Amino acid sequence: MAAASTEGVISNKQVILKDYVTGFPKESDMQLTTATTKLKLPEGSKGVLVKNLYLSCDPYMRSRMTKRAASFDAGSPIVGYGVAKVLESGDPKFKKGDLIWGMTGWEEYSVITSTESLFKIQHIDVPLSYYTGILGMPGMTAYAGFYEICNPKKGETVFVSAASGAVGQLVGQFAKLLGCYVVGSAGSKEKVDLLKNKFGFDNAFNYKEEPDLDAALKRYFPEGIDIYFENVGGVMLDAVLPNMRVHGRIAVCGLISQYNIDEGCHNLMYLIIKQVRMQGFLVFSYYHLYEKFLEMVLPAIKEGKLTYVEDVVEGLESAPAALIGLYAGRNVGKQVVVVSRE
Ligand SMILES: NC(=O)c1ccc[n+]([C@@H]2O[C@H](COP(=O)([O-])OP(=O)(O)OC[C@H]3O[C@@H](n4cnc5c(N)ncnc54)[C@H](OP(=O)(O)O)[C@@H]3O)[C@@H](O)[C@H]2O)c1
Ligand SMILES: COc1cc(/C=C/C(=O)O)ccc1O
Ligand code: NA
Ligand code: NA
Repeated sequence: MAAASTEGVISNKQVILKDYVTGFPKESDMQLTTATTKLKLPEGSKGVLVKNLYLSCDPYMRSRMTKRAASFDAGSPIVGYGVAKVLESGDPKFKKGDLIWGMTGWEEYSVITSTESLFKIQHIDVPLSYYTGILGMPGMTAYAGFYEICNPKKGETVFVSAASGAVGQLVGQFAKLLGCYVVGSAGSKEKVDLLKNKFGFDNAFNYKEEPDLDAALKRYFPEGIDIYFENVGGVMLDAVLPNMRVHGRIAVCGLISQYNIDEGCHNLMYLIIKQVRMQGFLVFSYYHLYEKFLEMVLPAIKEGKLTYVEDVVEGLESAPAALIGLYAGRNVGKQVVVVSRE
C-alpha cells in the first residue's frame, strides 16, 4: 500500500542519459528512473506543462550523446520530438487538453519553457503518432529534400537509401506520384517487400545480400540514376556515384552508416564526369513550408494517395532499445514510442 502525497507529488518516469557515448550506443548508456513532479508550471512561465503521449526515435539523436544542436546533459532526461497534451500553459494560445508536437522530454511529464517552437495540432482524424513522422519532422524532411533540393521531374530515375524508413518511404511515394521510376535499398527481405508492395516502388533490393552494389544498381538503373536521395553514406554512396546520370543530383539528407564509427568517399571524380550537384540540407530551414506541406499531405493521406508505416513500441521502458535499434535496422518504418495513449 502507498498513500497519495498530501503535497500533490506524483511519479514521473524518465529516461536519463547516464554518460556520454563513444562508438555505438548501448541500452546501459541510459537509465530508467522514477522522479517526482508537482504538475504545476513554474511561476512566471510562458511555457506549457505537458503529458507526453508519443516519442520519436530519430537517427540524429545519437550525435547529442557525444559531449561537445547542443549535446544532451549527462544526468538529465533525453529530449527529442514528441506529441504531448497540455496540462497548464503560460501562453493563452494553448489550453488544457490541446495537443502539440515539438521537442519534449523522455519522461511522462515535461515543462517546455517556450512555446515558440511548438505546433498546436488541429487535425486529429489521423493517428496522433503521425505527428512524430509523416506529419512531423521526418515528413517535412522528405518534402523539402525531394521537392526543394532534388529538382525532380516526371520520368527521372530516383534511388533512395534506407528507403523503408521514416523519410525514405515518403520520398519514394512523392517520386512515384510525380511519375518517376523509383528504386529503394533496405536491410531485409521484409523491408524490400514493403517497398514494392505497400509503397509502390518500381523495385527494391536488400543491400546486405548484395556483394556487388555496382551490379545491383546497374540491374535496376541500366541508364543510370538522375536523383539519389542519400540517407546512409558509406559503401552505398561510393556505389551510386559511378551510376549517376549527367546533371544528376544527390540530396545529402543523412549519412547514418557513419554516426557511430568511421569512412572515406572514394568516387567523387564522378561529380565532375557526370556534372552532379551533391547538396546537403537541414529540415529546420524549411519549417516556414510546414502549413503548405500539411495542406498537401493531409488530403493525400485521407484519399489513400499516401500511406505510412510506423514501428510502435510500448512504454518509456522500451525507448532505449528502440533508439539504439535504429543503428541496427531494428525498426520497420518510422520508430515511435507510446508513453501514454491519452
Ligand atoms: N534535416 C535533415 O537533414 C534530416 C532530418 C531527418 C533525418 N535525416 C536523416 O535521414 C536519414 C533517415 O532518417 P529516418 O528518420 O528516415 O531513419 P529510418 O530510416 O527510419 O531509420 C534508420 C535506418 O537506417 C538504416 N541503417 C542504419 N545503420 C545503417 C548502416 N550502417 N548502413 C545502412 N543503413 C543503415 C536502417 O535501415 P535498413 O534496415 O534499411 O538498413 C534503419 O532502419 C538518417 O540518416 C537521418 O539522419 C536528416
Ligand atoms: C534533424 O535531423 C538531422 C539533423 C542533422 C544536423 C543538425 C544540425 O547540424 O544542426 C543531421 C542529421 C539529421 O538526421
Ligand atoms: Na531519366
Ligand atoms: Na551507424
